[PDB]
Amino acid sequence: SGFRKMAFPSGKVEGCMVQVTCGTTTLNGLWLDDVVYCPRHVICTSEDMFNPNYEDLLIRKSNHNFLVQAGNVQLRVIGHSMQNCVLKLKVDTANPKTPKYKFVRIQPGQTFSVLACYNGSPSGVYQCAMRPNFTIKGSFLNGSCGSVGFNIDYDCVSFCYMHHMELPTGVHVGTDLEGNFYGPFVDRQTAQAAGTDTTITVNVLAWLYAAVINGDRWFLNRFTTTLNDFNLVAMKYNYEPLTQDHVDILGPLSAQTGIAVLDMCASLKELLQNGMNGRTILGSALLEDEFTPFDVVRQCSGVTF
Amino acid sequence: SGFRKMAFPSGKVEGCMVQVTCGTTTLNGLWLDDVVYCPRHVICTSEDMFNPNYEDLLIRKSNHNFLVQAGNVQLRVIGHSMQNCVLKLKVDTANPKTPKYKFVRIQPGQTFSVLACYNGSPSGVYQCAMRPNFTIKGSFLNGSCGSVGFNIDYDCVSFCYMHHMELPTGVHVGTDLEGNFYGPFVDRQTAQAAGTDTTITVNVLAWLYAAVINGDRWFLNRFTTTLNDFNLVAMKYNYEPLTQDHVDILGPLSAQTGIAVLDMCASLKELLQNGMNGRTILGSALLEDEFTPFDVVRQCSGVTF
Ligand SMILES: *C(=N)[C@H](C[C@@H]1CCNC1=O)NC(=O)[C@@H]1[C@@H]2[C@H](CN1C(=O)[C@@H](NC(=O)C(F)(F)F)C(C)(C)C)C2(C)C
Ligand SMILES: *C(=N)[C@H](C[C@@H]1CCNC1=O)NC(=O)[C@@H]1[C@@H]2[C@H](CN1C(=O)[C@@H](NC(=O)C(F)(F)F)C(C)(C)C)C2(C)C
Repeated sequence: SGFRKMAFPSGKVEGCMVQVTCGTTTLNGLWLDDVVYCPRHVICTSEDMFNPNYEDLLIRKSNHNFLVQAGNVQLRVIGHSMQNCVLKLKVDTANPKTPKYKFVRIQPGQTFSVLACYNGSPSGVYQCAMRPNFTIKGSFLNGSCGSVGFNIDYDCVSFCYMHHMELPTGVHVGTDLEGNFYGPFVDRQTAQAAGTDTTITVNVLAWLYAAVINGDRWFLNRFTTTLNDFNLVAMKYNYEPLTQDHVDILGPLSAQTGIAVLDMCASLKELLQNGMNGRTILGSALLEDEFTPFDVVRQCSGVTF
Repeated sequence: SGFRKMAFPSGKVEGCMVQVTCGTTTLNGLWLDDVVYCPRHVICTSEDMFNPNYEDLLIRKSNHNFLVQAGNVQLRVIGHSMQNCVLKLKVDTANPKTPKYKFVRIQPGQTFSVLACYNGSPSGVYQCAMRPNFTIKGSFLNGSCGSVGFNIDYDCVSFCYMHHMELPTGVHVGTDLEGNFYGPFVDRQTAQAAGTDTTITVNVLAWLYAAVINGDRWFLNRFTTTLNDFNLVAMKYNYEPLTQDHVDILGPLSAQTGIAVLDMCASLKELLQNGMNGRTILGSALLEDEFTPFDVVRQCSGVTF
């Protein structure tokens, strides 16, 4: 028992982090087989970053302009290219610690772990959600770019995020590992704002099931609701609509606890309309929306990697 | 910017986890150089655990009764002994992934990361505090015993916790790596309860400094207070007394932000007496007490390992 925000073990990703320096700009890179992936703005000077022409900046660079360090070892760059907002540096050494991996593009509402790095070295690991407005609520400082987000499935690391920028509101934006941004953002230092965020309803419901599994049951009420009537209420409180697909992914938790999904929706509806009256759920006074249904099942059943 | 509950990168500890099986009981072990450390109740059957005589149970065991698996490799046990509540199994192979390490005993209020494991394999990592009542608010299931807690300082892993039991209230208790329990607990399945917990005042203050650093400043008031007058108020709200030692460890944050420690205490005192009026600090509606001053400085300055 107990329920914690839990990150994936980071070791498989730690063995892939390197430092990439171009000129005086140093950022983090991801070394998989004989390729280093990193954010393209490693080739920018401070003055270049307001309206960079990355293609032009890259034309002026040769392989040897990129200093790649893996621990105390310099990796020799033997090729380079740009794919959207990522640079790919081919090196003459394959990473012996490369895990089984794939590159995925995740959807809003899905969670992942971030290994925050500086100078190619890990600082810490935490769990995040891709928000419905395509931001993440991270913790990143200057030099963190190239830090990656990932999930693990048994032995396979699915990389889904590479960090690029911070928005004025303290939230973070980045790309998939093919260098395509999540959301309507561009890697230049110009005025950019995220759209209004919304609460990830299916994840709140998952967390209420986690609460039931841990014996925190006070919020269960005696009612049911229709999916339509629930969604009318959720809409007013800036909750995402609950779809049948969401209902289906809640199926395992619903079967395990014997609480129908639409019955949990009735209990959530009451929490939204009436509040919590100074009570907590799993120790929180606010409803939590950064656990997916899969996260809850994994944590409550002890799934390992 | 941004502030998250952050765990240490777990890879150094992942490379030390193994599975230990004795009879039909399987738990996790920590393999450092040529020694595996694990909880002694691996030698218990289900019936033994209500009033085990561990010395007697261990007399009947030979080296070969302990099956140690590191991945797909069986490690040959060549010696065994018991030190308080930990077994030490000498193996004929040194762990090639052993990090630089030490065993420490931490104090209440200090934080650490937990790598939760089952069958010798990692499930996830999260950050915890040793509570003032010597419990931790973890997430652990049957089979998690032998999972460890740790801090990292540059290249050195300080192991401070090994998991043994869950109390009826959903909280967790365990030992240091010399097998001595934190708190007045014993490893037998009998009625045991933790004392009343208390809020870790110096950590709340650290987190309010984190909030200021991130621009969440609304709670700063115009007043100061004496240490004595603060502690009278804290006492009523079940906050630990703030000592001069605590004031001193808050020094770096105080110097960085230019807010005197006793001035932050005046602001905390107002929050305790008046509440938060539906406002949040760093997104939380409750005051957070599981960041130490060192955690805040590390996260806000980008310290790496
Ligand atoms: C790379 N390490 C940093 C990481 C940022 C810095 C503070 N926290 C982070 O996560 N990335 C940048 O500095 C990028 C980089 C130039 C400007 N920039 C920004 O993050 C800026 N943001 C924006 O311009 C905005 F709002 F549009 F997103 C900054 C104002 C410095 C936070 C490039 C090329 C975009
Ligand atoms: C080892 N893997 C488990 C971990 C527990 C099980 C559920 N969550 C956990 O963290 N350890 C145990 O099962 C230990 C083990 C026998 C009994 N036990 C307990 O944790 C029990 N608790 C207590 O007896 C209490 F309250 F005294 F702490 C249990 C009731 C099963 C949770 C031994 C030898 C103590």
